[PDB]
Amino acid sequence: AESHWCYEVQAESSNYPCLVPVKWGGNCQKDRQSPINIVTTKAKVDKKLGRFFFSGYDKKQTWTVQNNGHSVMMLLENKASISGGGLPAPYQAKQLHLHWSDLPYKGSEHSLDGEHFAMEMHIVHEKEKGTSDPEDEIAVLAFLVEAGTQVNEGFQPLVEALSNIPKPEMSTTMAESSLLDLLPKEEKLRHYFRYLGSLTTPTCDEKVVWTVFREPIQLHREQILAFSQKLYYDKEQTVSMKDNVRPLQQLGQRTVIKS
Ligand SMILES: NCc1ccc(S(N)(=O)=O)cc1
Ligand SMILES: [Zn+2]
Repeated sequence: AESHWCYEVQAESSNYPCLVPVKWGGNCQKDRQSPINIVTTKAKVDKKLGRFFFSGYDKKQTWTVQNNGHSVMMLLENKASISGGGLPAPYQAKQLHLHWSDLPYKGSEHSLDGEHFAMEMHIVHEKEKGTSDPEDEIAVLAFLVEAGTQVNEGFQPLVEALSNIPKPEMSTTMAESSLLDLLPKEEKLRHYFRYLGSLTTPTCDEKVVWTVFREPIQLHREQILAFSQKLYYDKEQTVSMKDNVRPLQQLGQRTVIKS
């Protein structure tokens, strides 16, 4: 640890030294890492990957959202959970965050068939374990965001909040909203890809069961741009928050499956 981890854009846009992704520590240099490219036609169908059950996702709340220095993060505080989805247990929702750029063809961490989307939203959940840490301790739901001209009304509480948390360690309260307001129609979430991997920031622990849904969220270009326009990596506000994306990792001998 000669300096704090950063994204490539941070090193490029500031003179202050920081560790770019290819130099990250902890478990980041191991071999079941994320994100990956998914060749959709090569992922095998597994019949056991059934529909998800969301609990607490329809409920209107006033979520707390904060700039943690490398993303914007809603604190979910177990107020929601998931089961199904071919998962081994229910998982409790901890936080929701995003990764983005300011060009429509980049911003996502994963790629489908070599295409990056304009953003990627991660909902982070924790395993309800039994008595017998594991490979699937964390379930992250990943949604790709496609830029367009459709105004997503569901996103507007989040987008309006961004103005209030431009600097790291700032928090605010969003207007009344549900998690489903942020997602595609539930019927469209039957198609997803599944693999085992890591967290995409240090320490990059290899304890994540990944789900990447095929159906993108549609967001207006300018709702996407609001992220890089309103947020900063630093209190000095010298580097607009964008390209908070880990580069693609090698699948190696792992297998990707789909519903
Ligand atoms: N702060 C721990 C943490 C949680 C979630 C991720 S991610 N990008 O979903 O893989 C990374 C780090
Ligand atoms: Zn993430």
